Amino acid sequence: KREQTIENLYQLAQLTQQVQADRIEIVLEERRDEHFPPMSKALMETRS
DNA sequence: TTTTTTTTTTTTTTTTTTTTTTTTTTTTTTTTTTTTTTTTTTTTTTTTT
Repeated sequence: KREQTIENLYQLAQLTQQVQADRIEIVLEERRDEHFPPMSKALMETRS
């Protein structure tokens, strides 16, 4: 009588792999299109 | 006697770091109002003269 239980767990898993893909899309929107902010030639003297 | 190119003066503009002030939010704070236990007052009955 675990039919309900397991199929319902798969139904959460099925609607939630959608959430995983949604997070991946959130990344794609958030993917940088940019790099690490550069140095100012004085932070060069400071840290380098 | 003339011309060309480069190394020095100075001048202009931008970014990063570090200057101040105000507002919003959070913390300590007595007055007023509300809640509970209580010592004084009121009522009735029984017994005795």
